[PDB]
Amino acid sequence: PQSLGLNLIKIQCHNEAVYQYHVTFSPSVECKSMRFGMLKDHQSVTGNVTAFDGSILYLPVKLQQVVELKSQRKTDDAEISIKIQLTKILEPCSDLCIPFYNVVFRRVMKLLDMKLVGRNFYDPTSAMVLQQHRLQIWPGYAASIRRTDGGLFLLADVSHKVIRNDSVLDVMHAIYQQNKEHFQDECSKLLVGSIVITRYNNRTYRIDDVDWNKTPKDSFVMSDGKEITFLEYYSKNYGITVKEDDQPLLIHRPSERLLKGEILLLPELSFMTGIPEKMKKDFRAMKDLTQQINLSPKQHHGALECLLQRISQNETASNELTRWGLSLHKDVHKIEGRLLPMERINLRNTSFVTSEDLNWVKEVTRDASILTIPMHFWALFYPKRAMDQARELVNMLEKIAGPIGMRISPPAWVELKDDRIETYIRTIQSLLGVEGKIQMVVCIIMGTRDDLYGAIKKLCCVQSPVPSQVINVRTIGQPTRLRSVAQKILLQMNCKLGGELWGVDIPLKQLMVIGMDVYHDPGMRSVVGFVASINLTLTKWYSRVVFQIVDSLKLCLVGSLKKYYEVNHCLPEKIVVYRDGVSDGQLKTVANYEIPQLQKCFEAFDNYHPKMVVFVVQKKISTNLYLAAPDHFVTPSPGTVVDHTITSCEWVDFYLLAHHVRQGCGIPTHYICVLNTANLSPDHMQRLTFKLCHMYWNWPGTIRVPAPCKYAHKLAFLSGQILHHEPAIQLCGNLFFL
RNA sequence: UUACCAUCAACAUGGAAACUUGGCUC
RNA sequence: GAGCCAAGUUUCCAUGUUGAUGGUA
Ligand SMILES: [Mn+2]
Repeated sequence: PQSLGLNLIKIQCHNEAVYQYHVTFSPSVECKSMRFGMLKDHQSVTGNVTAFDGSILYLPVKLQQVVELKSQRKTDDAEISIKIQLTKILEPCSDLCIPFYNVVFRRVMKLLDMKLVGRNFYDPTSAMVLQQHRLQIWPGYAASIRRTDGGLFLLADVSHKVIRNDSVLDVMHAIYQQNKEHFQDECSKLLVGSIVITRYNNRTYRIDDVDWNKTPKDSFVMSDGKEITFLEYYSKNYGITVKEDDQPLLIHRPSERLLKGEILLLPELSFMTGIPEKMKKDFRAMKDLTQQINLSPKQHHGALECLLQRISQNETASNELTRWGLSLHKDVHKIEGRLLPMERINLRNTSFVTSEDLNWVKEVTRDASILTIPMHFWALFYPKRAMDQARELVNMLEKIAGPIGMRISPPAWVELKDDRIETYIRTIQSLLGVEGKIQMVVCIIMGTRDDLYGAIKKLCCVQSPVPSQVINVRTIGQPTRLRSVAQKILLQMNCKLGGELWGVDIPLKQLMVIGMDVYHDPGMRSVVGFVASINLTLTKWYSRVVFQIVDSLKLCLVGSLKKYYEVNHCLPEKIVVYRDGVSDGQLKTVANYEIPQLQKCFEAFDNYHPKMVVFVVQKKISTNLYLAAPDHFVTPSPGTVVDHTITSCEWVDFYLLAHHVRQGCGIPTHYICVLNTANLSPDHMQRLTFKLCHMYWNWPGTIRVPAPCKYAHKLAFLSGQILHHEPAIQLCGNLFFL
């Protein structure tokens, strides 16, 4: 196993006797802080300890059903009436009590002089300020109380908040200091697209438009029905005095249709959130940023321990915790994971087991691949700017062709007179028109060019179906960084040409491993990519996408079963399904609706009635793991499984760290088995997941997700932004999308 | 677009609970 | 009074994607 530390962060044991009230303010105050001040002033009637969210409140004592209080606003001496209802009891301290738990612990963070930014709390006393880009990088913790199989935990990981130490108003002031002619247009271009955050209610808004005619001295109407000015609004509610009465106003017109009336924002107390573009190019600034932000497991655990010491040091936060019956542990939680054995990577004439690094970038380019096709009559499309460089590749391509036992002829020498996209398209079309037996088509470009990749995959997956390869000069012009890159280039070449690269021994007989990916960037239509194994060694993968109603994946399953029929000759046995991640709260929509809708598609086939295991694969995980080495906390070894205590209560799931981590702490991947009709054991199912983590052929090593999952992700990525079309059926038997 | 991995920044979606609004039904 | 549906607000979150900067081959 692995004696890791941390896992889900320390146990936070709680208490009972909560009561849920809905405080109505007449007139309604729109400020959380001043409403909290009124309900702390009224502690004679509402009791010593209150948990207030802004509109919904929690007390440890049962009041009466209707409570009317006469409070005074601390700004204009406005006599307002507080209307305390009595809604819920919340006796058993179930999942219903979790938002109240997060409310009291968020105030526990708040009165430690930690600012609330986004969903997290950050410490300004730990300031790391860069005056070169006038910003502060000040750290904090992303705290949230959750419930898992081990019980009630508080998850907090080290989040660093990039606060530009200059308001949005100060940003336009600085721009006006720089440019005083076209200040408005460039300020609008900078602000639109990246958000601002209002710090009086920590709320983030996208700058849809900026109104320079609108002024805070002008008056607007609330949703309640009162005509008030912005100086008056902020002064009576939030207590903010507007310094400069000539600001613009930021409008955040929301998405779809009151809801979509408008939202108006003041630049004075809204701040920028993003990394400056001047900071990105600066090598020393980014060196400081990624030396102080990618914390080691030692530094991450030390920051969490410093948070624990700060909480135990301040008497007010601890007093709040015990007066609400909460308690934080002395240190973080300690359980043990499990290290899976390394899997033997198989080639033609030999196979090798792997060491702790789980990388085979040098163990591959000594032995021949299991099936490489006789690569002949291929072409190389290059421009003259990479001329000599490109010639070198061809030479070392032969110097790699021998080691991996793959026969390569001198290709076509095709020139690209210009780097235009349609020039590439027409020269590949001319090459395919002249000779119809061209196997592979490879182009070379300058810089990250997404539209060239789009049209190359357009032509080589839709119009004229041929395997293709795209090469960039950002890396290929490096002398010492060339051999290990050309190795992976030739491996991808053999992969997309239909030749089977390295395999892993799959211990399950006659299975159809399926991965799907629902790609929806907004714009473009949502597309489900679908990759299904059609062999016993799982080396060739059938592919198909659909365009969406998401339950109707149409003929994907029956086409996969038809090609498995045509290849394996009337012996289908098993189906293993790997779906993309969905919010918890979309697991039932996946579980009890979509799967016993696609399981009825098997009736189209002649009385099959198969087995089926459906996963939900969740990748972005804010839970961190550190190995508790006898000196300190180090990076966990690849192949680590946490199948308990940090997983969901309702379902069967596990977290797998299946990759080499050199920077910071790794992200384990969450796999939730929503269907297990084939009666897979957890050990066999996660070993199959790790086996497919080995199976990804575009990286000579293991990855965090299974190979069909990343195959479907690349395929749906293609059909979303790179194709906008179903791929041609000729290439669907190959891994053309790598 | 040779890849993989970290960490920041950001959007969209969904769940749950209160309140409000509008509809049907005892 | 009372059950259900739809939408919005406020709290809590959850997941996916995007861009960026690094590390390594
Ligand atoms: Mn995906």
